[PDB]
Amino acid sequence: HGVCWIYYPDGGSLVGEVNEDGEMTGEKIAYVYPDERTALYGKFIDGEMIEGKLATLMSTEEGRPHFELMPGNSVYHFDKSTSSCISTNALLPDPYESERVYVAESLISSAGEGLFSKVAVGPNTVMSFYNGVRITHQEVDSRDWALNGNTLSLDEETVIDVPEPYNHVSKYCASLGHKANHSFTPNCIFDMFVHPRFGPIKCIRTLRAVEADEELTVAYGYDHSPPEAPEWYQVELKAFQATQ
Amino acid sequence: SKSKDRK
Ligand SMILES: Nc1ncnc2c1ncn2[C@@H]1O[C@H](CSCC[C@H](N)C(=O)O)[C@@H](O)[C@H]1O
Repeated sequence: HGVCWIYYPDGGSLVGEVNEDGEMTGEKIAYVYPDERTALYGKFIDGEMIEGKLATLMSTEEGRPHFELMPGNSVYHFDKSTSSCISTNALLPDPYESERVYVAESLISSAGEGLFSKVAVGPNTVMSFYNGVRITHQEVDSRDWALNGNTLSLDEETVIDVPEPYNHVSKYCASLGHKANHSFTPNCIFDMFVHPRFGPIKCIRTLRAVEADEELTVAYGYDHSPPEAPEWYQVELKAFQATQ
Repeated sequence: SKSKDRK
């Protein structure tokens, strides 16, 4: 008759009545995003999202979340990428990310597209998800930089990549973290994130307050003394080192 | 490594 909340370090949570074994299994389980408001509500088995419908957390009463389902039929499921498949629904956006960021021309000279805040947010705010296919450090490190524009180290065994042609929003928009440009004076950082659709990935989180329509940037963090990096970054490392 | 954000 009791409800349980299980938080991840990133601030997302699973919430619901657990079954006889303390498992998040049932028809009224929810994943709640770190805004404590956007939710995916429905059928879960041992914490894995089978059918999550988009909802808004309207209140909690005695610890129990009360949701309203959003109109339409936006449904989501656990859909972890593989080495060759980025997503079963490449064009289905993440509903939390879609309210926080958009892609447009970067303000950085010659940098192509960039990622921008849709609204004003405070520090420590998760803005965007960096999902991609999962490949090895060996494959990535043993191939040319021209193929490594979007590679992100996840851990000691896995690199996340958004390979062509999925680097174009018309082909892939389920997540947008690969659209954030680099800065040596960034307003965001990469952080671990456990996503109900993508699984274990990284996210982009603000390290300070950001304004509406501000470009989001992250330090790519290439090794400066192995520099092991693409030319544009090396040219920029020089400039940045000068300003110091 | 030829990827972002390695430890
Ligand atoms: N500070 C910077 N200066 C110049 N180019 C940058 C940059 N940060 C990122 N880029 C560009 O962005 C690529 C990484 S992916 C970032 C999004 C990309 N601008 C796009 O339009 O899809 C790099 O290969 C480089 O081309």
